[PDB]
Amino acid sequence: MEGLAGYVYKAASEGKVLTLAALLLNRSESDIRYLLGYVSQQGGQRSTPLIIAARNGHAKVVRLLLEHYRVQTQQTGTVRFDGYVIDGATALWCAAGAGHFEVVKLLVSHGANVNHTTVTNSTPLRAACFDGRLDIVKYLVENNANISIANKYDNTCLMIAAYKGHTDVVRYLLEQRADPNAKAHCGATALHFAAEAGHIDIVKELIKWRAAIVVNGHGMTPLKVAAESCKADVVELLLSHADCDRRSRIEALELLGASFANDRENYDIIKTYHYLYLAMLERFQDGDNILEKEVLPPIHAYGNRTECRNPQELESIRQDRDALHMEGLIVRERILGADNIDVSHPIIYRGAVYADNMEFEQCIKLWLHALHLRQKGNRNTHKDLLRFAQVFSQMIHLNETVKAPDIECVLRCSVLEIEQSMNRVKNISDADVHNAMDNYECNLYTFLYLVCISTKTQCSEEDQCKINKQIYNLIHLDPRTREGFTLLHLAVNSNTPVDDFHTNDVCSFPNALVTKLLLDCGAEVNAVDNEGNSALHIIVQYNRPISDFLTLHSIIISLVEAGAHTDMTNKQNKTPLDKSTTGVSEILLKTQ
Amino acid sequence: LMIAAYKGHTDVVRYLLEQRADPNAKAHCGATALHFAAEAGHIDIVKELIKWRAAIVVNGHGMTPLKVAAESCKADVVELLLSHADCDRRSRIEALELLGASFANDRENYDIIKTYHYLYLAMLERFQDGDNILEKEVLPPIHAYGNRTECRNPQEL
Amino acid sequence: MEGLAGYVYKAASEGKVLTLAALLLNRSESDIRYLLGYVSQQGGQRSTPLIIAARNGHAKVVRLLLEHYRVQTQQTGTVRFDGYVIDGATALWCAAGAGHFEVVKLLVSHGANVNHTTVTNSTPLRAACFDGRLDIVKYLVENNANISIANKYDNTC
Amino acid sequence: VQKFFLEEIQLGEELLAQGEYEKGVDHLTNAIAVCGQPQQLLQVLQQTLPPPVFQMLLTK
Amino acid sequence: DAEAVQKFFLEEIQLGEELLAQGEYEKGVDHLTNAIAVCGQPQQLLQVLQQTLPPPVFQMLLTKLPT
Amino acid sequence: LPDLKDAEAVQKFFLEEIQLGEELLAQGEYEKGVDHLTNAIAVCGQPQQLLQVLQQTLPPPVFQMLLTKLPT
Repeated sequence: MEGLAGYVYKAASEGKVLTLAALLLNRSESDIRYLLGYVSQQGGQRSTPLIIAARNGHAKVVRLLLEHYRVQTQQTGTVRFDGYVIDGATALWCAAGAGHFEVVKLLVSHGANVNHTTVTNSTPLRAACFDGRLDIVKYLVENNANISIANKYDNTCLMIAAYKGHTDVVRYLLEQRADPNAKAHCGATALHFAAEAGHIDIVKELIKWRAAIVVNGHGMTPLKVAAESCKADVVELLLSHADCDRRSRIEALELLGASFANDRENYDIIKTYHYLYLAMLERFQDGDNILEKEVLPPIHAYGNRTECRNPQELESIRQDRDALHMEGLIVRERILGADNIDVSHPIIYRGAVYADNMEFEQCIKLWLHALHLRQKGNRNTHKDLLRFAQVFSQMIHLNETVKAPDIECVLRCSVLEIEQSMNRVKNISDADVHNAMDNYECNLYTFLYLVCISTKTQCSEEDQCKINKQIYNLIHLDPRTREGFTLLHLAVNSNTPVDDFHTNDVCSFPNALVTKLLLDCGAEVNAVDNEGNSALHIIVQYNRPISDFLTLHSIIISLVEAGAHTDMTNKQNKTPLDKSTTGVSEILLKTQ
Repeated sequence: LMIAAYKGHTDVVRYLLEQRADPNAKAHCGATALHFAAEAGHIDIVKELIKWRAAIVVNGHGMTPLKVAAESCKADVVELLLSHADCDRRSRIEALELLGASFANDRENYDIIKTYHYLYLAMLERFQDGDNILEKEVLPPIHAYGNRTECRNPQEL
Repeated sequence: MEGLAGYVYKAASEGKVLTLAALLLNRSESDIRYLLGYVSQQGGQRSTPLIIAARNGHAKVVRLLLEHYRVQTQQTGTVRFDGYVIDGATALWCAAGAGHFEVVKLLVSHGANVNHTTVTNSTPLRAACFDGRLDIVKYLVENNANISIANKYDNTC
Repeated sequence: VQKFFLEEIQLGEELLAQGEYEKGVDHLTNAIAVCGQPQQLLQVLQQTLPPPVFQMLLTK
Repeated sequence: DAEAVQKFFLEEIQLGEELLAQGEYEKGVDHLTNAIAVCGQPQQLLQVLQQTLPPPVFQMLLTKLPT
Repeated sequence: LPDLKDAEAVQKFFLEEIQLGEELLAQGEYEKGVDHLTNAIAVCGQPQQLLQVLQQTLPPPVFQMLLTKLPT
């Protein structure tokens, strides 16, 4: 029964209570039992029609369904909503997961699982805490739900409530005998999450409970995780608790100001200079047994000057925001290390401003440190490498030449990132294997974008020899796509997507220049795809022989010189001339 | 119809062909609703009328839309006209001749290497068949253009 | 300096953009912010170029003031000119009381203060209720400012 | 028709569920008996409305 | 003065609309409060005032109309 | 054009040239508004920074119409 199940679902999804009465009654009980039990394709999920009605809070509709035939309240089904796609829990959890108190107060008296788990062991208390709906949160603890339901990431519902600015939901769990000391899988507490967004009122409740205050699993004290944020009220609040030692309380304001100008959503140098100067005034306030910054030389990538020392020294560099942004970023470079993600974030923002301010020379130099920092952190740079080639394409339009050592350093680290990205597919098995399949593949595209713009731009001979090494590195890696393509086949195919930025103007796939650079380093010209077509077969399948024949004429002679088999066949036994569909390429194939 | 085809308003062009308006309403100047589309490389506009049976016909001067598309150095819609209706191999070879002619002799498009490769494609296809061979008509050398006698062989080109 | 502050305040009050754009042209951020920090009393009421731009209704002026210029929502201005003229006004509060939904949603997307309390601790939510503009209240509720912020007389929105 | 009666027992009181109970309860009065289970549909329709409106639907 | 008001009424008719167009809704009505109720046809002005002004602006001028 | 004065018409006569265009922006004769605008940009002291400013002060038909007449 397909349509009848959907009509039963339609009776509860749209809230038409008369259809629900006419469906459960006026017919048999066994057939409707299968209909109201679950849905198959309705909503892209497999939940009971009462459950999807609880998602919309149809409290009156779900009340009538229980009167005729009591559906099992503990029955579960998929609910794809906020918090990623979820094989959702019971309807009481789903009503709590929908933030609808009208359905929660009915199932509890009717009989429901108070502490029912989800795929990520989510209790209905956490589901209400995820929505931050206080009256539902007040009700589950009145139903005596467990206050210590920690996630698979060791995130208790109180810590889940601490993600947002729920100053009332967080304080209510504190009233319900729950101290905020349940650390996450990364050791994160409710203190750190409230300090991420500067929730001074939430921390004050946790201050009021007087339970404990400690660092997370990253070794970051709650003032430090607020220091990398842009809200000094938390560090000010912890100053009342006297947990701010004078070394940490000064570098906090040093970090607090810098993030308040080194953010896309937070860019104000006036408080940034004020916080840095007041901290350095406090840094110089110690007088005897003075404490100072661990001095860091300027990065070959980021900037050309080291950090300031005198409190008034940073006042003179306030006029040029480039100097003070760097000065505020060195002090968080030394205290957070090269592996911190939150100190790598200002690196991308700075060059993006220079991209907006046409300082493409400073944009490329400084952005190399973000790739340098993320190499230390051993994380993906697929957004970083794409942003390099986008800005590389932008300055070609402005005709600002790149630095050949700069374009080599990004290329040298990209293949190391791709080697990590290829190993990332090896490192993961079932968590995000399709994401990892799409992770290394898009990284190869960025390298293809980076190499293509490198060929277009001027490059020194000593760097160009090292530039071809990364291409020589990847052609030895031989990355095989989902369809069996390789790096050579990626440039050969004209169906290769190009980034929406000016990289369309610098990538001309099928790109002869990239392919010519690919052929000298050992391209697999006779390699076959999933359909068995060689590099000669893919290039002849192009349907535009007139638009870019210069790319075609270069690749007809040269790829044949690499060893392309004119008599090669596909998995469907297709020859290059047989699968041509282009007279110009086939005649070129006949000549070659 | 041709006014939107004169511009890049491809949404108006693809809509108006469905409004029971023929693509063959030809102006006396010679525009067959694709001649006015053959100036800015309107690959999206021409694809609509090629689908809509554009009915290729020469202008008032006698130049084909394939030639007029080659007049604006727009190789994108040249292939559309070549792939539409009759192949007409005699014009197919000269389409490469005409398009390559301007790439070394146009201010907006000064590409010397593209002139050879288009002519080489013309020279390849002119003698590709072997028998029933066609050759360029031997116009007399013109003193303005030196004393050259065209390219009847791929070796001299 | 003060005369230039009056000039930029009148330009923001009127609604022209290039006038104060040229008035701030070739200037550092110090005097630019000072001109934008003209919180001086006009008509007996404290007002600011950002505030009077939000009070105006021109979403373009405030979209330039938040993006290309450095001004902050923490500001002092009128909240109700007829009989109240109470200070401590957020630009979002001024826009909500005036009723310009485009300026309200633009300031919300910018990140303006949604839970501000004046000396009479009045929220922009109750100003939107006072104006009766449904979409402003809907946007504010979707952005989850509050619902139970009352006046000093415990006067709910 | 019995199928139309089922449609009447399913869409006759569409205004009643939408708020306009004047034209819905009156229309569902005949539609409750027109269904194959008149007593069951009338009790369910009374249960579909409030207990204060259960008597109004039943006496309609 | 009242004959000069017949031209002075046209001044707020000219000048006062920019004050509403700029965004001074209250001040524009306040500037137009001095204007209205001196012309020979207030009703003929009223039937277009229902739609010349924005719907919130006109009803606020209705409050200022007898003032 | 005011002969590209060093410091007199860079800010004084410059303001009215947009103001003539800004009125003609409010009038609706944008082609006349562009004319008064495009003389101001030519006589502006630092007009390259105003490319981002002037690309959104306009109705969308004038976004490219002023840009085409910007070198003029």
